[PDB]
Amino acid sequence: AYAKIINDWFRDQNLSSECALTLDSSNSQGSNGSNQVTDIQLGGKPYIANKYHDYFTSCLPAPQKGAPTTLNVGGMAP
Amino acid sequence: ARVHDFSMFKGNHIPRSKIHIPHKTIRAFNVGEIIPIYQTPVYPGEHIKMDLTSLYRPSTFIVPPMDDLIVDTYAFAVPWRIVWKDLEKFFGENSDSWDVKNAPPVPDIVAPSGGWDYGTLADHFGITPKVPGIRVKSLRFRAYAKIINDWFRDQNLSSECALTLDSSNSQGSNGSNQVTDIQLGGKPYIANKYHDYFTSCLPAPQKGAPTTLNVGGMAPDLSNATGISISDLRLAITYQHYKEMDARGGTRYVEFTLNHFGVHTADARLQRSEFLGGHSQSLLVQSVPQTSSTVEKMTPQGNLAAFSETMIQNNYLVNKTFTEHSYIIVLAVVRYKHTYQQGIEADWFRGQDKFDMYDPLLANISEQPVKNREIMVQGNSQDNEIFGFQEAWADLRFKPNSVAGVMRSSHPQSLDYWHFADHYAQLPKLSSEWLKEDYKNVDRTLALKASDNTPQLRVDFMFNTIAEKPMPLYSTPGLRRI
Amino acid sequence: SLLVQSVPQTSSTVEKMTPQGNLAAFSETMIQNNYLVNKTFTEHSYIIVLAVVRYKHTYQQGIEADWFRGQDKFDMYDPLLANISEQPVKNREIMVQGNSQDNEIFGFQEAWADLRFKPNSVAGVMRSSHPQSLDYWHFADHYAQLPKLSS
Amino acid sequence: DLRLAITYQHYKEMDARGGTRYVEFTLNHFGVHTADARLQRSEFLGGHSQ
Amino acid sequence: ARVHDFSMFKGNHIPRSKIHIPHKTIRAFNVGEIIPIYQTPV
Amino acid sequence: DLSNATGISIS
Amino acid sequence: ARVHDFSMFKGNHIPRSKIHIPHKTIRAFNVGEIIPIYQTPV
Amino acid sequence: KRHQWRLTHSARSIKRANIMPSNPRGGRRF
Amino acid sequence: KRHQWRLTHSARSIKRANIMPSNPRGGRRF
Repeated sequence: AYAKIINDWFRDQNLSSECALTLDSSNSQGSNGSNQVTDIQLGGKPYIANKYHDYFTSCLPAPQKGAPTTLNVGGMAP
Repeated sequence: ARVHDFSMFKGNHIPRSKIHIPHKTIRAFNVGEIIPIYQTPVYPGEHIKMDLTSLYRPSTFIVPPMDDLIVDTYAFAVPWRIVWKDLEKFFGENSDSWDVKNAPPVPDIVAPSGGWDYGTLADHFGITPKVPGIRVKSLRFRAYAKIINDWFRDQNLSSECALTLDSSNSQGSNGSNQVTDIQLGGKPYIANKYHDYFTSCLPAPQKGAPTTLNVGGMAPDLSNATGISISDLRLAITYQHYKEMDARGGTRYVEFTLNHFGVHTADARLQRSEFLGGHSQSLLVQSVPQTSSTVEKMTPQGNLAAFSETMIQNNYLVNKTFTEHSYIIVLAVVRYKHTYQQGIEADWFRGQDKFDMYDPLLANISEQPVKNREIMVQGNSQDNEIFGFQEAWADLRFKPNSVAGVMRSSHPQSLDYWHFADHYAQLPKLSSEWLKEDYKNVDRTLALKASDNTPQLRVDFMFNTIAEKPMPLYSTPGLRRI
Repeated sequence: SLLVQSVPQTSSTVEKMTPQGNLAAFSETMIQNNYLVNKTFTEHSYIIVLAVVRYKHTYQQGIEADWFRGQDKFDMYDPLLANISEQPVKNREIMVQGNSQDNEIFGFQEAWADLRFKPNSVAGVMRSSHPQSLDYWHFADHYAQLPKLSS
Repeated sequence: DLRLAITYQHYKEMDARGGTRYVEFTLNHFGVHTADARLQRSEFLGGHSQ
Repeated sequence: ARVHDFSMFKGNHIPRSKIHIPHKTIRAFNVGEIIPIYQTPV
Repeated sequence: DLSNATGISIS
Repeated sequence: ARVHDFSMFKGNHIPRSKIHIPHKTIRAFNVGEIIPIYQTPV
Repeated sequence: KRHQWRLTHSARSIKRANIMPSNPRGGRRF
Repeated sequence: KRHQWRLTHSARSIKRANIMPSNPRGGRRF
């Protein structure tokens, strides 16, 4: 449930992947690790909040989310 | 006191318009089949307003029947998300960072060999039958099965229709299997017959194993052996109360919450298809006298036949707004109330001693068995064996509908073409197959039988929808922004 | 529109015949046109009055375009793709043959028009291709070959 | 082909600004608030900042 | 016009009460850590 | 036949 | 009673404005001649 | 009081109704 | 409410109308 709340609210979806969340009925193995992805559901070190939105914290990886859109160029010659 | 924290751009401005969409479809099918008569995609934010007009023409009757046919029509909303697990990945929700790389396409279903047959689910969804080699997106076939599982299935006598949530393609089927073939577009699902005395029976007095008090088998005259505590007795009694509550009310999680905690939980929270609206109406039967002269070996002048013509109006069948990608499915089924000619009512067997007779003190005892002799009496050892279970003393609250005399089916010269009453070749068992509606009882009353491959019903459906959609009034090429 | 009066069968059921209670129909309609022409004429001319009888159409051999969407998210409607160019109506929508002609173009319609329209249809024994067919109940089209958009 | 390309760029830019979670997709593309419980997200109850 | 169609028993009667539950916990942690300070089954 | 040659972005 | 029959898109919106156009021309001719002194496309 | 239509076929009459989700004996089924 | 004429053949009704010149998609045709 803790990891679920991080994924729904606290994760930044642009710079990181989501915490591992298992939905199955199998048992799990606890962890002391500080890994912010795999160890959250295992009860390890707490998740670290992202710093508040400002000029630099609001930057994005690319001008769009996807590949940049271009107009086609054919390379054929007789 | 105030600083700059990022906020929403409010986004673009989304166009909106109202659209009148008329639709007309003509169908033919039999009694008991649950037939999709409508489907539409719904994009987020649409408000749908739907009226339906139906015209039912059953096959002509030999005589005007002393029985009724009833139409039920149903509307549902199925989100694409509860049918397919990759819907969010499809619109770009990523487990990893930034954009999604490989998003699977919407899954396909492939036609059977030679195509789908006539009268299958694919046929009424609007897939053209007998056209091999075609493939189609499968999410609406999945949506159909989902509605059966959430609403129309009897959870006690049958398993649920197979429903795949994955992105893999599927292979269409012409089969009549009521479990595996529903999502494959095969023969339609057959509705269960209405609740009555016999259709309401259950497999056991509780849902679970019967609760007992412990008995040890140890021997060294036997030393020790202990006993049972009042505390172990209280546990056992609560376990029996628990399983009996589960039997009465149903064990679906939407049903569990209402029976155990007294709480209504929303269907959309629980990922169930949403019920929109529905209507129920019987059909009209117009009797026709015979004005031709009496001819030898014919019916006499004055004989009565019948035809049936009924116009049903459904206003506000759907009124609502949609917050996510979804399908609207509208369903229709024709059923009748049942009458029983082969059994004997349970009160004819009471009187072994005074405890067989009703008393207020025996008002709260456990569910009691309904004997086979009540549904079908064979005069053999199976009569006193159990058909199913009903609440205690329920036969004093019910009097099943009956037939007597030449009217009943077993008579060598039988009048049973006047009614729909059941007829059994063997002793019925409480099961999934017996609980389904039966088109053959209506079929012996018809001048042209469905066993001769004449459909029992010919219906004309007219749909009028007002759709307020997030589209421009007319879509004219050229863009506002560059 | 024209009126249709249904007639029950009051003769007895005869073997290899329609049963007592069968419905046939006849059609008898009286239409009144007042003020069909009201005007004055400034030159030599002819008045011609014309009449034509037509019906609305229903389509049993195609599959609606939405059953083919979902290659990727840009097949699905979006408000951003509201003002794009006219899009092709595929042959599979008017008649589906299960061959290469299905994805070829029948004609062009405004973008996303299938979301504004639901063509009238027929299913089951009602449709014409069935060996024992009820299509004498309706006017729906039947095509021997793939229709072309043409005169 | 030019109109298609321009709409693809508008689409991906809208996804970058607003976020691509399905709760976020529905608000940016269709202007619609969809409930968290419908979408199987944990529900926000309350909060304070000081 | 009316016939017997099965319906809900309305079930049992469920008890209900109001309960005041106090709780106190003492914690130590650093800046930036998202720390669960409470949990309950509902 | 000419390889590469890229194109022009919407930007 | 109502069904969908295609109709006009109403087309685009056409701009409109008022324009003052002065014009001056100087001519010389004889009596009886029919002389075009102005022309414009409309 | 006596004369009636060509519409009489049975002693029992059935009334039209709006359908609502309900919880009958043994769970929901329509 | 129930009984009606020998005049019912379809679910859809069509309303009589005066014809006017119009400009549908693709030009005028009647």
